[PDB]
Amino acid sequence: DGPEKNYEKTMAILQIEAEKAELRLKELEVRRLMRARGDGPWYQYPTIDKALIDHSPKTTPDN
Amino acid sequence: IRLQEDPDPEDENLYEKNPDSHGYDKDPIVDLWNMRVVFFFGFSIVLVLGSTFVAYLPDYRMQEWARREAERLVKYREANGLPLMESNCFDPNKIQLPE
Amino acid sequence: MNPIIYTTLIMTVMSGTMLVMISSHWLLIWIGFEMNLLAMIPVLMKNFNPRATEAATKYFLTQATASMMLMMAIIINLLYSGQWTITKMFNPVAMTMMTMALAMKLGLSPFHFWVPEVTQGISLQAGLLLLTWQKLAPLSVLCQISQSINPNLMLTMAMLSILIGGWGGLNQTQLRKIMAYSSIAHMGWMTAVLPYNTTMTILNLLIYITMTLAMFMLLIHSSATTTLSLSHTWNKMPVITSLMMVTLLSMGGLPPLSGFMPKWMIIQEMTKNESIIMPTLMAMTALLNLYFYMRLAYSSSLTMFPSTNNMKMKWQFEHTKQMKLLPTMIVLSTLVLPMTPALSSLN
Amino acid sequence: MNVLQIVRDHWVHILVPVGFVFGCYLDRRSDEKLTAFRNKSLLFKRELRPNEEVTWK
Amino acid sequence: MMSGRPGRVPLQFLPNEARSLPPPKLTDPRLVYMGFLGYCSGLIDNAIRRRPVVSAGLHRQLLYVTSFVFFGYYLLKRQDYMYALRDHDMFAYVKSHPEDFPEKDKKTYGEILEEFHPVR
Amino acid sequence: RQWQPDVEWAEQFGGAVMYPTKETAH
Amino acid sequence: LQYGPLAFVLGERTTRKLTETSKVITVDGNICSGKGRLAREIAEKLGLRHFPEAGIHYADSTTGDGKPLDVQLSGNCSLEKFYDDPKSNDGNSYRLQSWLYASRLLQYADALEHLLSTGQGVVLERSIYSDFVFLEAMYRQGFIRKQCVEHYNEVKKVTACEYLPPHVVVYVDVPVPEIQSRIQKKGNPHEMKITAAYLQDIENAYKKTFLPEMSEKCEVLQYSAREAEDAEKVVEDIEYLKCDKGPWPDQDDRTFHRLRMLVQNKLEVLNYTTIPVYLPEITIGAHQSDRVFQKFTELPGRKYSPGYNEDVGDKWIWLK
Amino acid sequence: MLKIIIPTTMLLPMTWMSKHNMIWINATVHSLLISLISLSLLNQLGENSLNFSLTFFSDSLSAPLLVLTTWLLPLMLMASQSHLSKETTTRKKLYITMLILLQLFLIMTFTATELILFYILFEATLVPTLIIITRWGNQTERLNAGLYFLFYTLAGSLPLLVALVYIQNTTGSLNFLIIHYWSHPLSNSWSNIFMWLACIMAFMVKMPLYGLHLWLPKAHVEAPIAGSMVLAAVLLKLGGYGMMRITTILNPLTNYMAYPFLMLSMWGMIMTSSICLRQTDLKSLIAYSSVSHMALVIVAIMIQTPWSFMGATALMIAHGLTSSMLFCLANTNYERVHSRTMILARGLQTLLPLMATWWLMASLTNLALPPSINLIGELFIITASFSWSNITIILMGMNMMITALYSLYMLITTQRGKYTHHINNIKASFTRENALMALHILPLLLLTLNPKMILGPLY
Amino acid sequence: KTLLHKYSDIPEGTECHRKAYASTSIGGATGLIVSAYSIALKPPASFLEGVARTGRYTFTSAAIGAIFGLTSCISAQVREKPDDPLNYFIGGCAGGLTLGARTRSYGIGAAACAYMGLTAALVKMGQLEGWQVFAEPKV
Ligand SMILES: CCCCCCCCCCCCCCCCCC(=O)OC[C@H](COP(=O)(O)OCCN)OC(=O)CCCCCCCCCCCCCCCCC
Ligand SMILES: CCCCCCCCCCCCCCCCCC(=O)OC[C@H](COP(=O)(O)OCCN)OC(=O)CCCCCCCCCCCCCCCCC
Ligand SMILES: CCCCCCCCCCCCCCCCCC(=O)O[C@@H](COC(=O)CCCCCCCCCCCCCCC)COP(=O)(O)OC[C@H](O)CO
Ligand SMILES: Nc1nc2c(ncn2[C@@H]2O[C@H](COP(=O)(O)OP(=O)(O)OP(=O)(O)O)[C@@H](O)[C@H]2O)c(=O)[nH]1
Repeated sequence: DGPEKNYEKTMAILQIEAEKAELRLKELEVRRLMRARGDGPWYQYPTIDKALIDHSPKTTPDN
Repeated sequence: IRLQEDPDPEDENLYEKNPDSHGYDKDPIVDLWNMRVVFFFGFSIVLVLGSTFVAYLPDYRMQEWARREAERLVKYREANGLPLMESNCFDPNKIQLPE
Repeated sequence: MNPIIYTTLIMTVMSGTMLVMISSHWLLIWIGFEMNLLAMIPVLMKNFNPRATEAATKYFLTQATASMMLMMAIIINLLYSGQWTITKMFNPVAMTMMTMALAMKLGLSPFHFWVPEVTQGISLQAGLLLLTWQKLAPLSVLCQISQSINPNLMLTMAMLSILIGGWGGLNQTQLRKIMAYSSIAHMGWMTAVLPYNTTMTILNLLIYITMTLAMFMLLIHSSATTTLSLSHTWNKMPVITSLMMVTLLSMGGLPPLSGFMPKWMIIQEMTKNESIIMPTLMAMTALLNLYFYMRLAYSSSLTMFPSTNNMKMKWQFEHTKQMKLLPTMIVLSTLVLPMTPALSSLN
Repeated sequence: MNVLQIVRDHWVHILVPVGFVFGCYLDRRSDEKLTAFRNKSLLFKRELRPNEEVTWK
Repeated sequence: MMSGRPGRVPLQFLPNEARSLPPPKLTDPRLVYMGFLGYCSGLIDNAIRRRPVVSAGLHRQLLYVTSFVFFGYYLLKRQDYMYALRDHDMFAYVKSHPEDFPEKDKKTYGEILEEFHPVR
Repeated sequence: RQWQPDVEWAEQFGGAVMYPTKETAH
Repeated sequence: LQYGPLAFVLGERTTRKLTETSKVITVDGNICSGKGRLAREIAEKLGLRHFPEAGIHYADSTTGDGKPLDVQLSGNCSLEKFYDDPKSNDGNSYRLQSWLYASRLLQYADALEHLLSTGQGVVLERSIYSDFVFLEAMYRQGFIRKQCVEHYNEVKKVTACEYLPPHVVVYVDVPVPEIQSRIQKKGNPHEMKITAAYLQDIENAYKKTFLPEMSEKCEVLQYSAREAEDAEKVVEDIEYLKCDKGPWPDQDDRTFHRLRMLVQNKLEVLNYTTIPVYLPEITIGAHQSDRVFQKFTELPGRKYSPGYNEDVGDKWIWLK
Repeated sequence: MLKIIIPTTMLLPMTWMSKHNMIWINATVHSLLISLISLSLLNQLGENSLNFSLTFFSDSLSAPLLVLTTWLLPLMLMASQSHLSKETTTRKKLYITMLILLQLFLIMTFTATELILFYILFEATLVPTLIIITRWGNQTERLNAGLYFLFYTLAGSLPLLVALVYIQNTTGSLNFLIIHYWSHPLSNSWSNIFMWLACIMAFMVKMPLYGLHLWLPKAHVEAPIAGSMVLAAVLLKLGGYGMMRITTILNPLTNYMAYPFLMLSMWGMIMTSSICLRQTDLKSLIAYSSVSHMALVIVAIMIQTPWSFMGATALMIAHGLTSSMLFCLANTNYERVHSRTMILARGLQTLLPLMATWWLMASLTNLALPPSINLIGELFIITASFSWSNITIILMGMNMMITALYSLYMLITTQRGKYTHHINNIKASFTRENALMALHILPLLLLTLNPKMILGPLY
Repeated sequence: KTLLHKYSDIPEGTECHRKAYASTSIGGATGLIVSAYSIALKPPASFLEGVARTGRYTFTSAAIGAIFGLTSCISAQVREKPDDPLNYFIGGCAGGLTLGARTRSYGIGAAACAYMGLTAALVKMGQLEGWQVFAEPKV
């Protein structure tokens, strides 16, 4: 076929690879960033829910 | 006798059975056909037309297009009198070299 | 042992491991470990040979010691925090204490000394259960508490696991001892990545599991426990020895076979974590596993060892086992590399 | 002419050819996803023909 | 890591909101490879049992392809979900944290001083 | 024919350990 | 179905079927002592399953048609050849004995399998516990090398340990000259040339080792030639025991289920017979073994698993 | 792209489901057909590589090797159907399966667009070759030879794995186009040297240079005929392909770090060619000759000069085709004499007149006699090396001097001279062997007319 | 790692006596650890040779630790090149020679010079560049 097919198709190949390449670099940075700070959706290590607290009055006033 | 084994078999001569043996296998008729396959799809199909294919392949590496641009470029270049081909490639006028 | 009794004993063993993986309370975690131990001993004692009694006794002593050691890790964490929940614990000594406690159950460090010997004493089927299912429970705790682990402490355990586990494999004749040594080597590979990202610790778990079944119940199919005995199997069923060799290289980690997928992914993670010296040594020691791996392949199918005239009977008869799930076990354990990006499902 | 048997011993001769026929198909299918900059690079971008709509298939 | 994100209901193989993604198309190259795996188990299944491999129990290997394909299909949707989820909340974070992602300056190669090493 | 292992090769892989010593001799 | 664990769970026991007519009585004696004859009346007079003496092609008899396969394809040994040159260099003597031990070991399982699945006793000639007497005798005149002995009983303890010893064994006592009279009448030229020592060497290995050592795990009753032909008297004697000695009269359905697991698995019963210890008489090199196995495979019926050979006429292979 | 891959893998069921005796025929039919299709791939554009998809692409370097591998595929089948005739059909089918599975991996590797994808089947080629060397090898030391070949490359390949993933986590994608366009000057920090060492030693092992070459003599000698050619005619070139792709991100570190490898290579070729001068085994002599020619390529690639690259590919194809022919030569007389000692069967020309001719032109091609492509490859490297430094011609030319002696040494010892009296089994050469020989030599002279086809991307 | 900190705190090629003391302490501690293991896994049938065994192992390890301590420090002192990895390389081979002397075998000593003579360069390479063997969880 014409060189145009190879030229345009290779440009699409480059565009896909460039977008993928920059995303992986963003992946490493974000994963490092939100692992440390933690104000992000993943890496949220489990805690204990406040629902499992008995708020009813106890047998002793000081509680 | 160490182990119950077999003696080393004697190398059969393909020629002594069928003097027209072609060394491709034992059975004659397929041997003759094996001749036809290897030479046909070997020398004939691949070597002959394959050579013509690669010999008559279209412009590879733009070897002749680069030439055709050369003479029109050089004829233009000495027509004006300016140097035949500049020592610089990326025009320095738009280059913004630091300091 | 009565099959109904045998079924129940296995039924509790899997539930005990199941109980460990589903318990949010440290006390229950111990409950699953101990009742798993409580029913593991009789399975090893099913054959009831003096070697099995020695094997079972050794296994109980080390596992009981680790479980009792595991309590102070719970109790000390209780003492300093008053939390039975299984999360990031709040004491370096408690963290350090359980790390040895769980490691002895897995057998990575010198703790590993029980792993080969117990497998040798007991039957092939029992060894299959011990080397595959009995590794889910100790790993499950480490996955949950991975955030609290001291990186230096656990990585050192992983290196010596693959170092000794790989190194002693060169000097083993009885196929059971090779499998245990390979298991120790694979133990370190997953635990090395465990502090960094738990996802491929699981990925290494299922993959390493898939070979270990494919290996053992091929060996059970062969009914062979010695390299020479395995060598004779080419005469009876050469096809089995052929599939024997495919898994042997897959277990070695040669591409494009399945076993390369774990190691490759493990190297990638620590390289992301800037640890680049650490993966390199483990890759270099990976060839140590491949050597005795290759030796069995040389003895099994690649060459053709001499046989015995009494093998002629085995030709006449046929195998009665049903080798359940065997056809899909090897295929899932030899060519799954192209489906690698499916590891995100574990996440 | 033995046709019931000649196909049995010579049906293997068709797999590789249709493989090449199949091979062009994925070759001419995958490129469609790679369209993207079709007639978009300024080196080759040019006015469309009155009837043709796709410069390079 | 997708271990404790808000909303993860446990033991849910395919959460409902994952249905908002393009489902894998029935002849997906990954999927047909999963089907190839089911077949490949079939041939060797007759091999261990010493049966005429390819022409041996057409029902046995037929089930294998069907079983692998179906389990392969859901495994693909879950796989597509995790990657989509990983990219989704990724983008939501980078908008939420503009300061940690500065836009690097736009300079062409004309002004960039990249030293040149001759090969001699 | 191609070389195939014999009792020499078999006994090489046979025994307690392929890498024996005085300690492992017994 | 078989005795698979589902069958035992659903209720298939073993103690239900077995009755008073469930014994492993063996008819044993000297060479050409008429034991094969004496085994028959015991079989017919007791309604008790008979098993003829296990030959070289006994394993062939069990499988397929049961036609004796080729010696090259099954046995690599000929008893008549052993007569001609007992100390032949090819190791025919030990190859004969080792193959014979395997065939009777298979015969022992077939006897146990039938009895444990039907409750009917089994009578067989020269149980595997008495097979050593030939090897000991064959070792007396050096018909086999010294290294054959430890291999033989190595297979014995790794196999015969599990197989328990019979209920009651009957012995046909025959003096050496009497055999030295009979084998003349048989006429087959290969069985003229057994030395009196060999008939003697089997004789004392019987008296001083076979009968007394295993007499404590089952009752032993001797019969001479006159007492041998008295089928009425001997059968009455066999019924007149309570079978005290022996590991038979104490186990429960647990062991029988486990025993039928091993015995039913025809690969497992003699899995240890192909022991990996190498000796010249029994070891066959790779080239010979590979060629013979290929010769075995190309035979009809054995190309695939039973019920999977289209050549013999196994229809519906694409559905089975 | 897929027009070559699917027909190759689709060939596998054909061999497995073909008739009992037609396996050699039908495999040979389409293996030649695949080469014809691959020959169509040999066309290349001006400067942009012929790109197919994210998964596969080809340039002026991959295509000549691609057509070489597919062209090779019939030749092992031709050269193997003599020592495997007396084998069971399944083992023959299993053997044929190994080559085409191997040949599939080579096609995938050369066409790979991502370094990791290049890497995965870079190691995958060993699994079939290890089987071929060990199982069907006809010797005793093949077991140790297989171990040596396997462990040497693995010991070099695994550090590459850690290196490659490091590039991935530092510079994003490792696609060959993106890595070439976004190349950055590698620093001289003491870590970058070990970065450089890991990215290079992997290809160094399976491109035998002095010291790291002891696997080749045992592998080549002990392997069967088909295993010997594939491991010597394409496999050694896998290292060569790796460098041209991977030194894109190794400059200017390659300028300084090249010295220890250059010194080991230039001196190594003189030493290795000297070994050829006094070799007792014909196959070993051919094997060591492969070390010398490959060591010449090592200098060529490591110089990083346009002329050096062009001659590197030229020698790359020429040496592989020639070494394959010579291994056929050694194989063709081996079973007649059933030994590998060179002096055992002397004066073969008197008994076999055509083999004298075939062995003659095989020697001239290995001689780098002009205008054979070997000469174009070697002569191009000489000029590139000479521009790099004037002294190297002393080493460079002396190799050609030593190459003349040992190449003709096999000719005089075997072909010429007095026939040995005791042997009487030497039959007239089968037309298959003669045809296979012309199958090798004829395309070599055909390539003489069009060197531009095999010059490479630098052209 | 306070005992290890002693070696790092002292500047390279300075206060050689302190560096030797710091280095030999590392060797002595390492020799003590391996000797205790060897006593454990391998039973020292009689106690008198048991202390003899740990005496040998500690003496060797301390000797390698000490000799590496001087050779590394004095070479940096003599050549005034502290950053140079070769300073450890000769020191690494120097320890190898001592091990050969303790085992009385040239081959073992020569192989010892090659192996952890190299690693001596590597560990110094890591200190200069910043290589971390037990990397903390970063991503
Ligand atoms: C990744 C790299 C490669 C990894 C794998 C490598 C494997 C081999 C490596 C070497 C192994 C050791 C050396 C050789 C050992 C041989 C083992 C053996 O048992 O060999 C003999 C045996 C005899 O064959 P037999 O069992 O009788 O079965 C014949 C077929 N019925 O042979 C057999 O039992 C083999 C039987 C094979 C049957 C193959 C059937 C193929 C069917 C293909 C169908 C294709 C359909 C295409 C459809 C296209 C359109 C959709
Ligand atoms: C920059 C700071 C540091 C500066 C100082 C330099 C480093 C510390 C000193 C050198 C340490 C490494 C050299 C070896 C020390 C141990 C030697 C030893 O144990 O020798 C005894 C023995 C060898 O002899 P054997 O094989 O038993 O034969 C005789 C049998 N009767 O041993 C054996 O048999 C077992 C095998 C040897 C012992 C196991 C391996 C020991 C070394 C591990 C790495 C240590 C790294 C230390 C530095 C970093 C950490 C602080
Ligand atoms: C059989 C032995 C090997 C054979 C020869 C192989 C080649 C020799 C060199 C082997 C190197 C293997 C490790 C290389 C991995 C990739 C290296 C890379 O990409 O470069 C890094 C180089 O970093 C390293 O430290 C790489 C490892 C250096 C060498 C130490 C380990 C390798 C040698 C020992 C293991 C292998 C030897 C065999 C052991 C049995 C860059 O990271 P950095 O240190 O610059 O990181 C940023 C910052 O400076 C701090 O991190
Ligand atoms: N080595 C060996 N030889 C056996 C065995 N059983 C039978 N033979 C031989 O078989 C041959 C004939 O069997 P015999 O039982 O002695 O005689 P027979 O003519 O069959 O008559 P019966 O004694 O009534 O069965 C003799 O050479 C025996 O030694 C055995 O278990 N081992």
